[PDB]
Amino acid sequence: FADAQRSHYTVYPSLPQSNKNDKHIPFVKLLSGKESEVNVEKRWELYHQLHSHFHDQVDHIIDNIEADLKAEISDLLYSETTQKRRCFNTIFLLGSDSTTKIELKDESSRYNVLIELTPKESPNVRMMLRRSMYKLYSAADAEEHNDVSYDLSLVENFKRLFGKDLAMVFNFKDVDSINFNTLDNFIILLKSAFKYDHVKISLIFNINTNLSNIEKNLRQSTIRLLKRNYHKLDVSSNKGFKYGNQIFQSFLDTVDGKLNLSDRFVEFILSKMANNTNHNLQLLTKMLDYSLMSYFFQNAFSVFIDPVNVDFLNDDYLKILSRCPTFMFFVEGLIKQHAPADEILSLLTNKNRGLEEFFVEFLVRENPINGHAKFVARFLEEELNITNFNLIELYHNLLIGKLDSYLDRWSACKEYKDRLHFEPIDTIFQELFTLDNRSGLLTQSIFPSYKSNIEDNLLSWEQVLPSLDKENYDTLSGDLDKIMAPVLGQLFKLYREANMTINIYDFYIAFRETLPKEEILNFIRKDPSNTKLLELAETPDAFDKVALILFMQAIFAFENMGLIKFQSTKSYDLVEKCVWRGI
Amino acid sequence: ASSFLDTFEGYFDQRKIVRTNAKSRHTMSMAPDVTREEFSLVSNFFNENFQKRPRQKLFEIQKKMFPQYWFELTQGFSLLFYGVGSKRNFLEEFAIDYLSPKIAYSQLVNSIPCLILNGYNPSCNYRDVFKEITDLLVPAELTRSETKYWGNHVILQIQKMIDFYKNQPLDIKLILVVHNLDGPSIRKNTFQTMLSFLSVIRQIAIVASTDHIYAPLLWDNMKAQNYNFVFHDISNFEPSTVESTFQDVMKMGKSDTSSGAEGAKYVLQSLTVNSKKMYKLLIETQMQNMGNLSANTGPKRGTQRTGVELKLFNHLCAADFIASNEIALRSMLREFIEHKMANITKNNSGMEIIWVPYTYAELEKLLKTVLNTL
Amino acid sequence: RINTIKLWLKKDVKNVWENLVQLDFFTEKSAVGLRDNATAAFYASNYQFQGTMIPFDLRSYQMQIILQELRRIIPKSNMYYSWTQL
DNA sequence: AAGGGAAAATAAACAATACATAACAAAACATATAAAAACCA
DNA sequence: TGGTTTTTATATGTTTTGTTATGTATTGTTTATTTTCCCTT
Repeated sequence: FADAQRSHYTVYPSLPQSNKNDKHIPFVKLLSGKESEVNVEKRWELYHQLHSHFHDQVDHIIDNIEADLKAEISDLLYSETTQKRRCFNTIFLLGSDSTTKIELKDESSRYNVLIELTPKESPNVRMMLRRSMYKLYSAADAEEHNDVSYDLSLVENFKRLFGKDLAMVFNFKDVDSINFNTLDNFIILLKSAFKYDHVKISLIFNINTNLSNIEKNLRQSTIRLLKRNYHKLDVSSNKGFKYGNQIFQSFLDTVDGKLNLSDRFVEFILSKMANNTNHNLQLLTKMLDYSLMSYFFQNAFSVFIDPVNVDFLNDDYLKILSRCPTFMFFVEGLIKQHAPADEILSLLTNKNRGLEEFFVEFLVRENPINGHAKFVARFLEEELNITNFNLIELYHNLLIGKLDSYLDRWSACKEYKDRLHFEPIDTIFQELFTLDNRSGLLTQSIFPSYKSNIEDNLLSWEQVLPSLDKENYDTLSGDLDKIMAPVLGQLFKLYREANMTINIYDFYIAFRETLPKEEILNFIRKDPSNTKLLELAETPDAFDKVALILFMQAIFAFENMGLIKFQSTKSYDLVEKCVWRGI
Repeated sequence: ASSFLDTFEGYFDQRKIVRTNAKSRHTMSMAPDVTREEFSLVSNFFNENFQKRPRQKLFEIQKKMFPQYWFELTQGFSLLFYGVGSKRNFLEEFAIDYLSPKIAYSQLVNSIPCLILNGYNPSCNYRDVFKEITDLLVPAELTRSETKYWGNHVILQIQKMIDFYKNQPLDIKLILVVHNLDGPSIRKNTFQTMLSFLSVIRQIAIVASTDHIYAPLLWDNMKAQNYNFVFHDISNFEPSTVESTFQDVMKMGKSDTSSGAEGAKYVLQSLTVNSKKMYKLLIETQMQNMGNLSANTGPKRGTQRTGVELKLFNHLCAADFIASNEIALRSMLREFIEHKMANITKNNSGMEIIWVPYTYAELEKLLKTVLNTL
Repeated sequence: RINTIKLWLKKDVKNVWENLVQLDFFTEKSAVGLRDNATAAFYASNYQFQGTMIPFDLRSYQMQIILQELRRIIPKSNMYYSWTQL
């Protein structure tokens, strides 16, 4: 009984005695091992005070998106004094995630029960009622401080058993996932409680998508019941951009004066946040964190955003910052303006003091785009009463210089487009303190081309396995490794060049012609120890049997990856291909 | 053959009608008839000698990635590994040898418990996994107002566990390691819903892996939020000789993939002779009850009705001298229960039925190929 | 060929379509209305049928009263009587 | 520029497979009460 | 020992969930015939 053949076993692993060090942080020494340990632990705690200052405000923001939504739904749930008094007030929550709690009033000489129904809790109509009558009878004995049949006769006996009148509220959670035959028959069932003179029902529909999809599903006589008083409340994190603008402004407050945002990064943020419209704010936070995680892990100059560590500056730091492309443009500008060589030489590395004294000058500039974007977003808010705008693409067009070409769409900033005008200037050494994606890490870690990374490793495979030259002539198979592909990579190019339906036997022979016949049998004989394997190699049928064994574990590995269908069970001779590269 | 090879262009151009004369119908019977024991002989030689030296050097390259993954698990990211080849020996060497001692040192003694989870096993049950997690965390079990009228106690206790652990200190105290998160019994919706809500808990660190190429189709916007994976490509062209154990490779993968009886054939090969004589007696007695009750040749998978009860089974294996008493019977049964080759449950009268979860045709094939050779 | 007759819209015939369903002129396509006993009516309430889940205008229905019966009941003076025969 | 002629399309009869649901089983979830078993006293 | 409370064994009920069989609908397979434009002339 091996643990590899079990499901869900638990290892209590053995830890060594003490590894002599307080080195237990995941940051590594940069500059290929030239960075000191005190820089690594400083870059660790300067990360965590810049990471926690960002999430203390985002947790403050998220607690305001629910406290606003509890209060916005509660202004609208109460006080609509209808004079007809024989219907239910329906609240459609457009685009709402079903993760908002609803607080009802205390409001004595009245019971206010909240009854929440998920589509898993609604298989049919009697299960919607037996849970609804259990949830009100359990929540009325909780406030009370004999048994009842759980049906809608509990609603008529409610004053005759509890002394106070009722006000029950239904909160349907995933109404796009419930079937609408059951929800139609349950609203019609609740319609029978309008003869009791002491109850009022209130329905809340968390419609994630659309109201137009719901009214094509319900019957027409139910919509005429839902229309005596209904209220559409648009509930989204993406409405008016007002909560995405607060998290991105909270990010720019943390990195104000110490990190810059390249426009190649900001429009990546802007494009990936448009591909997910339901859950933006967790995905906005995920991209700003992983880029902030990426900066402090990869830059040795991450310790140079607080000024107290500038008095540390070293020689390998001086060899790596001078290849900044703005710094060469500055030396190019001193060539073209000032002829003599000595002041440029005092800038370069032959003056040991001057270059490190040159870098202490440019760390203290405010770099004022972070406050000016907050200045524009507040000024464009209260003057023009403009709500519907991204601060993210406002910050993106401000990095380029296309600010007034973005403001002309509202057609009311023509008297203010000259006072808000701002052309950004390229500060020196701003490539060393910036967030950018020119390597392609965020669209490989967070948003990978999943299947395209699978077929590229199958087809090419030279980017994956190391092609080494010295060590192979020592080992058992290095005469075979230069002439033979790995079998999943060899079979994939026979897979790729083939048609939809392929015979296994013709696909076996076409595989077998690719292999070297002499060196597979030379490799199968180069082990002298296995007598049972050398006995297979003496047979004339040795290459035809080794090729089939090696074929049909790769034709097996391509099925549970999902690349191959076995068409037409009872037959087992031909297969259909599932997956094409490039798609 | 075709002019285009890869795009939607290659999709539309390779799906042509082939004529009847153009079809070259060769049966796979025109092949070298390969014995199973020389299948294992040639495969274990190529998987242990063909490209070790590239795969060993590749594994030394991506071992330098281990502090970069550990920085991500301390920031609340679950962590999915994809690629071509077996990721199993990567995953349990990273999580046991590297990850678990170094979180424990960074929280200052004993290491973090590392519940690893073989999802290539088609018998992986989500209630047994959650039975294991509540033994490790010991959560406050669910009060009566929290059990909401036939609510699901597995899901409703995770939701109590999230609200508990949102106020606890941010310390990893469990590392659950899911091999093949898109495997056959674990790709189901109730298993993924469990592991997504369980991934919200920042005190436990998810380290998962996937083999299927349409694996991202398995998580919508809500499950990808709760997971919030960071994806890593580890292609290493490893053999997957342990994943090719629960699933017959001689049949090239048409062994139905969800039986679990082919993986039971591997378990019988290294047991005690007194533990195989018991399981043979258990199979033959249930095979009597399947041919009696069903009156049907077709494949129906064996359940509680066809099973032997436990006190009647003790009389059957005391006459054939397998078990001396009830306790020695129950001690050599439970090794089959932990591998789910036999199940014990009680009926509506109190009879404690023991039964084997396989179909009738898989039960007579298993009886002849490993058990009846003695 | 012909004062004029109003053509009701797609959104307005939906109410007319649902009344002919509940008056037993249209039935669901392969439908089992009432079951024999209490356990078969309980097994059907836990199953979630397909016609429930497909959209409204795509449900296949069938016909309680055929057109040859529908010509014989409608009087010869209706303006729709000429359309009770193909 | 014409034209051959093979790929592609159409149709129709037939066989093979998938699908929707009926019928049911079984496990999770739930309550009840007489007998054991602690347990104060 | 002696009453009282608490747990367990036995017994049945409820709701969700997963499996299988089957009649009907869909889809593939083969063969004859017609239209379309690529590749030689």
